[PDB]
Amino acid sequence: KNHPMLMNLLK
Amino acid sequence: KLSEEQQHIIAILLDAHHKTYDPTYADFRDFRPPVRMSPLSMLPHLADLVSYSIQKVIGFAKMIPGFRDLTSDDQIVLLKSSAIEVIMLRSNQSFTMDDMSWDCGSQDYKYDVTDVSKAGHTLELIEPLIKFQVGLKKLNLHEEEHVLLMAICIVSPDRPGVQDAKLVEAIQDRLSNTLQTYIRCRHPPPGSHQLYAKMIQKLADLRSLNEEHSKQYRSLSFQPENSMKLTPLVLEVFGN
Ligand SMILES: CCC(O)(CC)COc1ccc([Si](C)(C)c2ccc(OC[C@@H](O)CCC(=O)O)c(C)c2)cc1C
Repeated sequence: KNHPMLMNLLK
Repeated sequence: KLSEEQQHIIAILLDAHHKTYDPTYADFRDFRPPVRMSPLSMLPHLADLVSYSIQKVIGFAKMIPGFRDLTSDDQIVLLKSSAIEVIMLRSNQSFTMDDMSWDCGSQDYKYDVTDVSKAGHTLELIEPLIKFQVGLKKLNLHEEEHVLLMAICIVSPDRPGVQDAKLVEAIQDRLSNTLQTYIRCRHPPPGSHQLYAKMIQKLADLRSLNEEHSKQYRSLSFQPENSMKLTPLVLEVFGN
């Protein structure tokens, strides 16, 4: 329920 | 009667697409190779292809005017729910109606219904997928209409989990007004309305294609031997 990879690509 | 803001939006989306879609398909050489010879022999190659495309869709979405004005949670919700649909949309550029295949450069990277079958999927999805690609291709969209359709599909307030739905709608409304106005400058009525209506119908078709892919993905990914062949990004985006 946490998305560290999507967040990194969204940053 | 395209306003300069509408011309600006189209210029932004055209450039965003050119920076996230490589017509040479050179990066396909870095994927696990396709096996066609039963085992899901094309699952490793197609999982890498899907993973690569998820990255491109995220890069495209980041450049949509107004997208970064949303909270990070809404950006995540919009991308998780639309990634599959944008992949099907952007895949139409390589789709050819000669043999109902996605031609990406060579015979190694030319995919047909049997190749999708080799990734675990059935005709419950592939038959609707093929008629979508054909109907989309028959529209003969300009690149302007293509990139606008992808952006509108991403910024949709009709997604579960959206917090600021009114803001998402306002962003989509200017993309929608931009697409409607672009069509009117290139097509007199009633053909203008017949084109926009068919494009909205394609977005509706993608919702049912989304639902059927997730059902089959859930059944496929439930088996650890299948999820072992996926990528971390695919597991994160398609799973949670
Ligand atoms: C892994 C998850 C599964 O469900 C298995 C568990 C399989 O999923 C699959 C399998 C096959 C397809 Si497809 C519609 C035949 C396809 C065709 C071409 C294509 O190339 C895009 C290219 O246009 C990007 C080029 C660029 O951006 O530079 C892409 C990405 C997809 C779609 C899905 C979703």
